[PDB]
Amino acid sequence: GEELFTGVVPILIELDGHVNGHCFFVRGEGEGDATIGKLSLKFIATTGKLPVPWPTLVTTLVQCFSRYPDHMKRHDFFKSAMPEGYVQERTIYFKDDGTYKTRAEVKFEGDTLVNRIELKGIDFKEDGNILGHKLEYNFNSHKVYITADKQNNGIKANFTIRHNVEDGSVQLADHYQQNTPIGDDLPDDHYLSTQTILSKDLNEKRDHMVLLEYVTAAGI
Amino acid sequence: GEELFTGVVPILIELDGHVNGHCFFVRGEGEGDATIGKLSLKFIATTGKLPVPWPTLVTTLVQCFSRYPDHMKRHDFFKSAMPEGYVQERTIYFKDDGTYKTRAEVKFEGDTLVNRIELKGIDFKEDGNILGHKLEYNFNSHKVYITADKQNNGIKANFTIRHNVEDGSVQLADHYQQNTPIGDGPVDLPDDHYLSTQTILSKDLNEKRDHMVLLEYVTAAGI
Ligand SMILES: [Cu+2]
Repeated sequence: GEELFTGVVPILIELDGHVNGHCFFVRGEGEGDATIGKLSLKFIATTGKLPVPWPTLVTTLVQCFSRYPDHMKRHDFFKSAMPEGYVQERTIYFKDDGTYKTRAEVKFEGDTLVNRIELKGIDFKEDGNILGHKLEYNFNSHKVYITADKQNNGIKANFTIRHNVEDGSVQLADHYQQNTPIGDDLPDDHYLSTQTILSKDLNEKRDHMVLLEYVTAAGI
Repeated sequence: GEELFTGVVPILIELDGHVNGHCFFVRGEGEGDATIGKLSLKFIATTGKLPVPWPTLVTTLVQCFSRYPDHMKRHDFFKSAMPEGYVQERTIYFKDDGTYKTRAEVKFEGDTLVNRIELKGIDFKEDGNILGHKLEYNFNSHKVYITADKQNNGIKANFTIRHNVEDGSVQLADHYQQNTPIGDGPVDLPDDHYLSTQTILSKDLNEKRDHMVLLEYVTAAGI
């Protein structure tokens, strides 16, 4: 499993999104390097202007690329669910606002690691921070708290994303997560420490997101 | 199973459609009466103007509501799955044109019978009859040939839809179908028969969204 992440691996991400009657498709390409815990990705909305802000889709759009330092390798479930992969499901509750529900399969298809997702968004207020496009084009650092789910031969994860709002206020987004292996390890409690920059290609006419991200595992 | 169709039952239909990079959502509501084999439905495209003609979605958008006459009740698989429901999968090949692949779950959610579908459309020619919106706003009668698929505890079905085209020609659409029960309970596996179908497509004159009003009569025969 780990053997497949020694060095740079090409990435493909695909998202099916349906939110309050509005539909979108997002394709992402780039590279991941799990030895340094770095992702470099460009995402394009093939269906035109997104009906939701790009930052709300960051956590949905490969943890497999988190850097697990040598003393924590035995706690890296994401790797070793390779090459068959794992199913990542989440419910994301936006405080005072609407909810995303997601399902995804992360796996190898040849040399490329692929993340295919379906996203359903419900009960979002018109003129809220999400449908109103009131979220700043940035992202903050978080701790992703991971625990083992022995009964589903996998893991649960809990976190709160902090979305900055043009207002000066903050939009919270409580993430509840589950991962189960597709094919035939289970960690003690730890967390992933995350950092992310969102930018734009200045020559790109389509609605898009350039993303650089660093993630490393800690807490043992 | 059959017990649940004695009266008028409210219907909900939902379609996820992805065709040649386009994407759309269709919500449908109305009523079905299986005693007379009648559907009355209104469909709305919540995502704007559909990238494909409404008639191409008709077969994808509740055969449990077919009328099975008393002498054929033991051959009605669709109702015997219920209320737990069945999975309806199809491949639809359009002659000289691109194909749909569909998957759907038909089941009860409370009193409402619900049909939730995913549709993938591939290899459709731009300025063909489908992407070019060249199909007349109507629908024809067909025979849906049903056979038993004992090995999947369900049924296969085959038929060809005839879509009239504005030029006077016809666009054929070969349907290949499979149904399997969602539940573990027993179901009726039928001897070969067919469903006879008739359908009218109309518009609500007060509806500004892209939509389809549909009235349909279907009865089972051929024993
Ligand atoms: Cu979709």
